[PDB]
Amino acid sequence: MQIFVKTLTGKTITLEVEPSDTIENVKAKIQDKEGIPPDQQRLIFAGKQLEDGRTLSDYNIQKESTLHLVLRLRG
Amino acid sequence: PLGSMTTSKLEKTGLHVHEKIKHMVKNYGTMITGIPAEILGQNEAEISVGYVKKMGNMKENIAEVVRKSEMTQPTNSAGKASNEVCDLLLGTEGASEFEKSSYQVLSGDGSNLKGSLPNKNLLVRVEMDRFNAPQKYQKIKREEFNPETAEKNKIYLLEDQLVYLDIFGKVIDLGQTSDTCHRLFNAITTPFYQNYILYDEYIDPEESAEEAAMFEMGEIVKAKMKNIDCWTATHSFTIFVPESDSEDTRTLYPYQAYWTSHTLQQWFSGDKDEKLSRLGIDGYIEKLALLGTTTDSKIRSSIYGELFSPPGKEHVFCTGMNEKFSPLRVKFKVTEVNPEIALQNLEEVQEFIDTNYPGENAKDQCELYKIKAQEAMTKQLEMRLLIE
Amino acid sequence: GLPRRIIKETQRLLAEPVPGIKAEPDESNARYFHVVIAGPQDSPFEGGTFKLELFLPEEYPMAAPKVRFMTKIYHPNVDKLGRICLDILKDKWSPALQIRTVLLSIQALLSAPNPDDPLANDVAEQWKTNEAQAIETARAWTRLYAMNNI
Repeated sequence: MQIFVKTLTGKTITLEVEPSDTIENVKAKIQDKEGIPPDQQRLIFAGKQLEDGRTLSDYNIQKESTLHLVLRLRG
Repeated sequence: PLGSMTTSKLEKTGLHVHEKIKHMVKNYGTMITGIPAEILGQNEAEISVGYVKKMGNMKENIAEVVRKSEMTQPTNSAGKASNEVCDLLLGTEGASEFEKSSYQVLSGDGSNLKGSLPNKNLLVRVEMDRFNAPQKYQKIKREEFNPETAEKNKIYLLEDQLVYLDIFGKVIDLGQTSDTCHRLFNAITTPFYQNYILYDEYIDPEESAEEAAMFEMGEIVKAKMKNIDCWTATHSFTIFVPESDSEDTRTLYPYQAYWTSHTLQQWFSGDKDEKLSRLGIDGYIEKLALLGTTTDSKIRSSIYGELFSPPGKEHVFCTGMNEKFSPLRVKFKVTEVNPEIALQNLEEVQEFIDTNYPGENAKDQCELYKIKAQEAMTKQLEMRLLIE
Repeated sequence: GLPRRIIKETQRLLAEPVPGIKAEPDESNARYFHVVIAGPQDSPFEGGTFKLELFLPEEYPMAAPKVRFMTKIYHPNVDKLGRICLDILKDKWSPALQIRTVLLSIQALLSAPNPDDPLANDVAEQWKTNEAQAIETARAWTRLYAMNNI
């Protein structure tokens, strides 16, 4: 399924994923497209912080869902 | 009056490029990325609308959230900071081509990087990996084992096989005969040890058959995992290596941000780029190379802190919870920087800043930028929150 | 009943306590620790004694201990439930870390509070924009809640 990842700057990238992929796998796919290490990322879905070990299905993420990529965090 | 009577060196040095990007980052922060302030404000309202109070005076509730937002403060993603450096120094087209080239693993003494620095203006991009090996195991029966839904990056001990389920869910055999695994399987019987860690220093093999098996399994996995690709990217930065006249006079300047620690702006404000430049080309590369060959956590933490801590925190950056226990891998790639286009790129960003956010000093131009972002965020939130 | 690591960690915490930290296991639950951290010198919490509870989850030591402040404290890294914003950066928890390591980091956080998101944490906004007044507030709370409380 295709999902979207949006940044504070409005930049949107499209990912091809499976509901069984972990958040860790999604961050690796963001690295492949933007060159940003997974440890330098935070992903948010509908106000919820996404944790590394859980799956997209765990957060009910589906086709054409939009995740928010946070690139500034203090704490 | 001296303006028309004097000329200046028309040749652009790499040092001019370094000082201008440093000056602009120090003074303008995110504005050097070229994104309109109203764009940041509109997108910030999207992620922060859930923080606004729902009752009372909504204009006041919105202003509290608008005042507390940090939307115009710079990224502290090390990867995002490297992207912006590439975009300014190479142009967006050049950075897109640079992003496709290959990373090269730094050799044990750093020689391959040393041998990849010809005497022209160069940009080096670095991606550091950490070894994300498994730390836990579980005894499981083959009937009840399903790699599609089992926890990943974990060791699974079956009665006739020992496997590693990697980060993508692929099953990898760990070379153990069914005789060995049947022994290890039936020796581990204690309830809290059916699902435990692999490298518990308090397990004494002489104490029992169960601890002897757990210890044997730990020795097996550590040896097998040395041959498996568990590298995951952790840090990113760039190094500007300007052209010099003499090999003895060559210096480098690392640029970086760091997750939850500091921005490129603060890196420059603390002059850590100049501090590290004092190590010289080979001295810096040697510390970088030792980061990947040492197996002592204290040495790894000391070098990591020296190279990557914010200015002043070198001795406390990798202590306690931040001690560097994972092995590290340094990867690099190199490309040339044309000072003429890079300086031109920076001058065009300066024009955008001066045309759209004018002011008498940099502090007032940044304040105007933030105000415009705040005004756009206010309007977005005022519409969104009519929906009770 | 318990893995040897938990037993030996407990023994060493009792016989070799961390300076300025008292950590004792619960008599009825050996996975539960009652902790007191003294406010560091030259911090706004100087002179205070802060109670915390620490729990070793089933998955310990592959999972981190769970810790909460039980004493009220005005600090940009502690929320209203007493949870603490620490966490090793650019890496995860590993069994190479132990209880003593967590307790040391909380004490270090009291000396060197890190920034936090001003949103959903008004203490972080005060520490960023009015540090002298935020420190003044932390001192008052230390006198009110963290003195003569043990």
